Amino acid sequence: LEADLDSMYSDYTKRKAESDVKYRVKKARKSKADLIDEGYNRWSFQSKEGLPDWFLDEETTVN
Amino acid sequence: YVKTWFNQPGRKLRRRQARQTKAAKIAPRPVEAIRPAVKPPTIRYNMKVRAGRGFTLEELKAAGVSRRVASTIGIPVDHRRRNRSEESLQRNVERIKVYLAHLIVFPRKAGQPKKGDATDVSGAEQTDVAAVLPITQEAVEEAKPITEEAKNFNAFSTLSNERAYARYAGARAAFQKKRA
Amino acid sequence: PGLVVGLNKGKTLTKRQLPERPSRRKGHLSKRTAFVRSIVREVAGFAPYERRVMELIRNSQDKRARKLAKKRLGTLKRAKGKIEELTSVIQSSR
Amino acid sequence: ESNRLAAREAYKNKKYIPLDLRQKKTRAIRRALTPYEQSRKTLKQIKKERYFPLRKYALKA
Amino acid sequence: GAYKYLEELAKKKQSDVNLFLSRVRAWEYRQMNVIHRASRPSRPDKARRLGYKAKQGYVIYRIRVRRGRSARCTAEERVGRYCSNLRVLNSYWVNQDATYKFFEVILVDPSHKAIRRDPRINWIVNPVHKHRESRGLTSIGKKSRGIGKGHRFWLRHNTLSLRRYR
Amino acid sequence: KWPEYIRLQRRRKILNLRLKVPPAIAQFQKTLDKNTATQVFKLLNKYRPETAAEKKQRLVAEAEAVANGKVSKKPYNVKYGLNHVVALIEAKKAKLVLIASDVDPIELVVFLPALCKKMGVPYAIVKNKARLGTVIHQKTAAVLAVTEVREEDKNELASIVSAVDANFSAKYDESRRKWGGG
RNA sequence: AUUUGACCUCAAAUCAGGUAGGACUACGCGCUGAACUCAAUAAGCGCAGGAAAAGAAAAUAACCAUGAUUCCCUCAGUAACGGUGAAGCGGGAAAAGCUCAAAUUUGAAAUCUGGCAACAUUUCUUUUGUUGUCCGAGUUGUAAUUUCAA
RNA sequence: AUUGGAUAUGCCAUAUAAAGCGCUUUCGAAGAGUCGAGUUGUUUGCAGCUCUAAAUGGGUGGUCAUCUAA
Repeated sequence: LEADLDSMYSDYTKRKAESDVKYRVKKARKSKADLIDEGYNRWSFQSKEGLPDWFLDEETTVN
Repeated sequence: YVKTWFNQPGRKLRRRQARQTKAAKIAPRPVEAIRPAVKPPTIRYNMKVRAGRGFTLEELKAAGVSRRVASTIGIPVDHRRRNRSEESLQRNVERIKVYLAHLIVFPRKAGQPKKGDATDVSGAEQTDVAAVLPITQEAVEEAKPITEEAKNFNAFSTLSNERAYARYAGARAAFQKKRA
Repeated sequence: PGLVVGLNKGKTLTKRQLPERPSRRKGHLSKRTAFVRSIVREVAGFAPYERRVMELIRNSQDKRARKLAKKRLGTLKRAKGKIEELTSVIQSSR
Repeated sequence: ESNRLAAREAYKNKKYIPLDLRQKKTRAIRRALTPYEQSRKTLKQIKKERYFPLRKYALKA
Repeated sequence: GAYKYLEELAKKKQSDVNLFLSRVRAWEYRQMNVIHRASRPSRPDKARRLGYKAKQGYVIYRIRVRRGRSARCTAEERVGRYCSNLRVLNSYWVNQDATYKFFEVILVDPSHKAIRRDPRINWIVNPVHKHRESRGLTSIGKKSRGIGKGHRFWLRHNTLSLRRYR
Repeated sequence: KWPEYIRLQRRRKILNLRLKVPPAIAQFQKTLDKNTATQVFKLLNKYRPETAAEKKQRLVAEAEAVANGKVSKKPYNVKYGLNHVVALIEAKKAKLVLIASDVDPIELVVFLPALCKKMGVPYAIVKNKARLGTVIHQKTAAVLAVTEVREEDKNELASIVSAVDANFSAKYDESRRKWGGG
């Protein structure tokens, strides 16, 4: 099943490369230690290690 | 945009008919409920007495009538107001007591005067509350004999002192706390 | 003194002790809700900025810790309210 | 008329009847709440109206 | 009662458990439709304290709206227009991401007998409550138009009242 | 291509087994073993609540007895319902707790393993809410609790509690502090 | 192997029963909004009713304290802002209070829509219900008790 | 010909119950991307966005007084 999903997503990207291009969406002391301090938020823990491409694509383009 | 008042006599007549219709509908009981005696909340009007919205739970309990049946017999209840002085307490208490003394309750189901009712109820008549309970004003002091210690007492000399004490209250308030 | 001016200005009457109003109570900590707050605390953990405060406090840089806590929350009273709570958690963890 | 009375006899005492036989006062009245379900009250309110109903009183002048 | 635990957990939105669940759920609603039926509410404690009962007549719809006017008010208006036979009772935030905020809207079927015979919700069947979400009579609607009690919260000026005797 | 509903059906599963799962959720997909689960349900089959027909038969029987000539035994059954079970844990009246492993909103059961451990109540995570539903004559039961049984069943009730201890607490006892998934 | 039965999700039906649209718009509630303070106006868009909205204080006050909302006189053309422009108090018109979530009925889902059969009742053969039986909803919480005035 | 509410009168109901009041030797659950802060926009109020609470706590007014939001 997992291989089938990977193949389906790869085919989806292949067709989208030509047929569904049409994206174009517009139609008319404080230091590095502190930088680490605000570097931890609700999005910093959303670890993306080893995530599948069919999820990473929408996660990057949306989240 | 202009607001004209050509319906002022018409509004006055309509209100009178509405009062008349209200009286006809609920004739057994007075058309106005009992209201407590209440003092306005400002230095300009604290010398007067007017009609408050309703009585409080403490006044209701002191009078001996429960907050549940009080609405039924026609005693409005205010859950926000509180009594900060007994003078207002027994004042509103005696208003309720005279109300209850002059009050007659028709027995329900017309079978017997179960506990709190009236045996003879043929003397029913619609009368306004103001006649039985005429709200009064603050008692105007009558003539009193000359007081000797008051005579020696100057007057505004004191108001000057407690004023100066009030204005510089923080001044000595600092003085004690900083030296202690 | 029954006087119009002064620190006890106004009329003098017999003062009555008011009965307790239940809406004055809100903000009290019931034992049952305190227990439930303990359970969710141990089952949920702490927010990312809390973890940074743990690191800051365990490093004993309290000035920066309170400064960033105030920056995160917005008010000094909330920042202090946090600090005492997470230090209180600190000795419990220790 | 004879057909419609015949149809009303056929559908007498039934939950659903043809829309022609049903009443037509207004669309709003048809969609409104019926008096039975406007008079529906919780048991809490039933107890309140059982024990503390609007009493019948009067004042002696 | 477990709703106390559900409520106290909902307070901590930066917790590891809440963050993982929110991301997975928000991802799931993404390939779900913009507006879709939710057979059971995702926050039963929030739904119950907002007025939702698990009886025939109450409807839960999930809506996603992009960020960047009040999103909660817009969500209510869109769901109300999409389900035209339903009265919008209330709504509540469930999830968010970088660009999409997710809301669940509680609706009531005024035509259902389980609603028409319930005295605790019968008020919504009256015609005065048609499209409350559009007239601004919901919780977020009232808050958005500034209806409140206090000094903090027009026609009396633009008119010059001329009495009979003057 | 498969419909979008079944695509999302498979995609949700793969992600749930793919992402880094916090321990509070990771403790759920580790459940009770087979034979213990069968013995659990064998015991609960005896103490399933009476059906609606049985309740009605009892009610009419006692009603006619009172009407004609005239109080029953102590009921023995499993306790269901999330709030009722949580109350029993609070009052320590429950002896065994069973939690379905696949509750749709997981926050409804995420706090239970911590709560039973705080009260020292033997708890276990069993497979599927449907099986609990058939036990209590329902479609769905998010949690079951055994608080009282008959005297002859006390002996094997202690035995299964020991068995679930061995296979759920003596075994594992680390997934609640292990970063699951991934 | 694989057959059998559950639960979850999602479909399809000229399935059974319902509901939404459109029109009027003087008054009512919102969104939006110019130009010559103009004006939160006109225009545009959405949505109701016989009234609408608001409404039982996360309210005023600094008093011997007031006590839901709405409207009128007054405050007052005052405070305030840079010509705009209140509100508290006071006097009246009218008055009415309440309902949920948050706690176990656990010796018993006591709750509810629908199907079927009778019994009825009607502004009415056109309306609205009652009981019995079945299925379903529902323990991811329907009933009763509680809403801080407690 | 309708009704609206009461009065007199008849018949059913089922109270083995429910409710009000004084005491506590008791506990008293109370609404979260919500309050709040920074920033931009509209005429304090509202909205967008960064961030994000507490449980005698929170809001409002000058330690006190008054309210108990989401």
